[PDB]
Amino acid sequence: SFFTKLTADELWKGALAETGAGAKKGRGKRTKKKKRKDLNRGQIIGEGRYGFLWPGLNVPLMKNGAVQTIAQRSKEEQEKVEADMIQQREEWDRKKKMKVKRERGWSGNSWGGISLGPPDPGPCGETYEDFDTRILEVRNVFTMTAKEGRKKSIRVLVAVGNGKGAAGFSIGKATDRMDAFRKAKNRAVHHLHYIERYEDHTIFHDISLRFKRTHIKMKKQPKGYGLRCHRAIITICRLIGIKDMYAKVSGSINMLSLTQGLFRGLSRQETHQQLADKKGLHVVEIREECGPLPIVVASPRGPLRKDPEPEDEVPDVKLDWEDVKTAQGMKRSVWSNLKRAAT
Amino acid sequence: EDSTDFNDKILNEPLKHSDFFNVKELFSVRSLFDARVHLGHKAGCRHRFMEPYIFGSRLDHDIIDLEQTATHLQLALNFTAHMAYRKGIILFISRNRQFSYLIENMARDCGEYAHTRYFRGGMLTNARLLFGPTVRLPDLIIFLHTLNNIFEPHVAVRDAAKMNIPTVGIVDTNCNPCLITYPVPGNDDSPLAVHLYCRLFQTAITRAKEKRQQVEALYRLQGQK
Amino acid sequence: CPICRDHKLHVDFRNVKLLEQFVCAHTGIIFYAPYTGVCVKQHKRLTQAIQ
Amino acid sequence: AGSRLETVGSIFSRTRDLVRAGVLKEKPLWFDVYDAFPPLREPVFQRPRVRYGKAKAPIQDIW
Amino acid sequence: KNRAARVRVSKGDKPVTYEEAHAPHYIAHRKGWLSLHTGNLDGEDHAAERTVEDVFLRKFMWGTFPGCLADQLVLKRRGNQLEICAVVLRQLSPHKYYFLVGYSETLLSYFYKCPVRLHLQTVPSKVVYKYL
RNA sequence: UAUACCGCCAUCUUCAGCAAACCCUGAUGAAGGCUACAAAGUAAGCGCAAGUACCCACGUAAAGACGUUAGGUCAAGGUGUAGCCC
RNA sequence: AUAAGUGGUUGUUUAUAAAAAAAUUUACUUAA
Ligand SMILES: C[NH+](C)c1cc(NC(=O)CNC(C)(C)C)c(O)c2c1C[C@H]1C[C@H]3[C@H]([NH+](C)C)C(O)=C(C(N)=O)C(=O)[C@@]3(O)C(O)=C1C2=O
Ligand SMILES: [K+]
Ligand SMILES: [Mg+2]
Ligand SMILES: [Mg+2]
Ligand SMILES: [Mg+2]
Ligand SMILES: [Mg+2]
Ligand SMILES: [Mg+2]
Ligand SMILES: [Mg+2]
Ligand SMILES: [Mg+2]
Ligand SMILES: [Mg+2]
Ligand SMILES: [Mg+2]
Ligand SMILES: [Mg+2]
Repeated sequence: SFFTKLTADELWKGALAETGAGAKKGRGKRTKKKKRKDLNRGQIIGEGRYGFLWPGLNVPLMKNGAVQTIAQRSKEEQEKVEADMIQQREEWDRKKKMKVKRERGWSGNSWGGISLGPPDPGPCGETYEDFDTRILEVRNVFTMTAKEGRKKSIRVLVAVGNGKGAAGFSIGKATDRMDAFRKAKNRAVHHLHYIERYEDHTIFHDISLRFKRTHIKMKKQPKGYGLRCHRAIITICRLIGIKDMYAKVSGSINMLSLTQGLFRGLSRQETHQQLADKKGLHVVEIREECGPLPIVVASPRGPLRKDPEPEDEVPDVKLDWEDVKTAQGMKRSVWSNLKRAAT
Repeated sequence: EDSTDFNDKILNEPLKHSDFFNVKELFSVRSLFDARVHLGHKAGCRHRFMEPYIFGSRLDHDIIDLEQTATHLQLALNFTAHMAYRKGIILFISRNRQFSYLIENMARDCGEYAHTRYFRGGMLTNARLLFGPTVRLPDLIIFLHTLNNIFEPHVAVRDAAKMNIPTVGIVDTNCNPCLITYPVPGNDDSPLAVHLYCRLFQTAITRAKEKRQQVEALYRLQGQK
Repeated sequence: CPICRDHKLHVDFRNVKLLEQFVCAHTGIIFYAPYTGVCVKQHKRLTQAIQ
Repeated sequence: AGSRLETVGSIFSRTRDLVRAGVLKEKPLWFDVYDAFPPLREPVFQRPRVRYGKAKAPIQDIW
Repeated sequence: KNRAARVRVSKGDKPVTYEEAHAPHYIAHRKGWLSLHTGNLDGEDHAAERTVEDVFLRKFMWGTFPGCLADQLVLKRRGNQLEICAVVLRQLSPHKYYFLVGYSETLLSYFYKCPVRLHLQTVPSKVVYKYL
């Protein structure tokens, strides 16, 4: 019957079954998902199966300054038109079966390390194209509600940084991943630290910090050493601009305590000039590659002092057993100093 | 080249003098003392961050050191005048309901702004949504009382710091001055003290706003010749 | 590997620029093969070239 | 942009550092006035602690 | 919960027209009838034949002006006449619109044995009443 | 095959809540955001409400979100998947 | 201040994409 035929909108809504009890509470567990096809896509008004040519609709109205009459394509000619239509559809479908190469982060199926591009441009023309954004952690967190039940939210941790000392991080909570990436990405640029770097490649001193239950032991290294540190630290270091450093994470390795502790330790990094000013004495660098050449890296801009700081023969510093363990060739881990790709 | 002349004659010139607006003449230790600015709260109310500024306890009543109040008060007035001269938006924030009328009047008289009312959440950290995307936020905030009506720091003190807005603040012995850019230790309860601060910040602002006019008239004379 | 995906990259002792890329600019050391990813074959040829 | 980390450094240090980095393109209106006439104590956030044990307040009684 | 001819709320991003935005309990209150004839008046005949004609024409027009209609047809009848008032879009060639007006009018007049007219009203975009 | 669905409904509902977008709090955890002599929330939309129908400002209708019960209905019609085609 | 026992089994989060169709002759009748 002609009168039982419905519209494409009504037909796809039923066929796709996007709504229903299956969607809710993950009751339906059929990963295979059909997609709506617009079947009007390649359709031309006036073009039909019989191949008639209607002047003013399917073909041009006037030919050689004269009004065309009703004409019908030849059988052999109509075959080509129908055959060509099949080809375009196939090639149109071909485009949508091509798999796009998603550049992978820490792992193939991991969101950590993946880049979210620059933060969205601000309201009043504020622009953030200098900054990069890498994901640090995606987690489906749940709460219970009286009506629905298990309600999923996405907690996302991102870090932003221009690679010139300015960097931050923020958490984003939303029901949709893409809405949490936005919130986390855009909120981070309003919470930027400035991380002082020694020679714009490493840190000034070595940092030993404990944030809650996470321990981070960071070591200043020379050039070429590279970033030999936890995969989340290398990411954040690339966003800060540190290029050569070592860090070992002990205790708990919660991504969020590791981040909040990494940025805290780096924020308390005392500079060489800040030191010279605090002690009021020259800070002299001794490099083994330069013999006893006394390289003065920072001097007190204010008044210089005259009393040699008392040199305590025995330093009352609390050493770390692992440091001394390795120093004395007692640590024999079959995992330390392994050949790894350049970071 | 107009940038060099405009910047030097207007913005850079006043910043080269120790007291470009002569605000030190506006107050004296005798004037502060006569306004009871040295009277603090009792010793059981004291904040430990306000100790550097307390001269002592006179029968368990903290006496604020007016010698440091004067040095701090000058620094706070100097900043205010330089900001008023630079066409900065100055907001006066208080919640002491006894002086809300006084502080609102004073703000209108010097052509500036006052928020003496319940501070709604996000006025500063969420202003482009509460006002409009092109709203201009204050460049300076003057707290005449830094505690809200439950004896805790006004939320704006923290929100000003989050928005990178310098603040001037009268900090009594029970107040928290860690985040205030220019704390001025002094009594914030006595009407004499509150009248004095309003008189001083009004003058400093007024005087600074005239001088900004009385140094662009010289620009006009210099422009002709 | 980097070398074996571009035929126009000839690891010769004459191609000094290419050789420089595979040596530290700070310590003067030839990277290990896992560092850059060049197969065992090419890394040895490279090593000879460097020397 | 700006940094709303009111607990890390001060408005000066944060601003100063963001200008150096290139985030803040324009020095805020108050920056030059602060730089010329800085306050006696830099406004850095500190958490008030309790005095345990023998720690007492250095405030003396005026006699 | 009632469902008939309600567009559900969604997420504040769904463009809906004044017609679509109103539920059946608003049909004589905030909106009118998409057809007007005398069949459904007390004492009148042929409500059925009018109704079959109106279901066909809406279908006829939807497939005859594919992708052009920007709202629902307004069907009118005065004596022997039939008026089809479409709101269409402005993407098709006016040559094609004139072809289709002349075509539809002619074909429908021979099908329903009456004078049939077709009044187009073009709009740039579909008029949005509300973002549900 | 209603446990793939549209369509049209039951049910709480003789409900008042669902909320995008922000901001803040929790050491940047799941989460949380209340005081009017106010102490961090602003919220567009959708319900409720208002309006309209019936003989009124009353009453009765109607309305009544988001969700809950894989609740009902492939036998209203249409339809994804699977099957039948002497 | 009475007494109110029980309920086979089972169950959830693997990742983005887009079209257009269209425009040469802007006014006669006429004749060889
Ligand atoms: C075997 N049980 C788990 C079951 C299975 C199906 N269907 C299938 O698994 C079908 N599987 C195929 C697709 C054929 C491979 C089912 O479809 C159902 C149910 C449960 C029933 C229970 C029904 C019950 N009464 C009417 C017998 C009832 O009162 C309730 C209730 N909530 O109170 C129901 O949920 C019930 O009506 C219902 O809907 C069932 C199913 O839907
Ligand atoms: K079926
Ligand atoms: Mg009902
Ligand atoms: Mg069902
Ligand atoms: Mg159903
Ligand atoms: Mg089952
Ligand atoms: Mg009523
Ligand atoms: Mg009812
Ligand atoms: Mg109502
Ligand atoms: Mg069922
Ligand atoms: Mg039993
Ligand atoms: Mg049980």
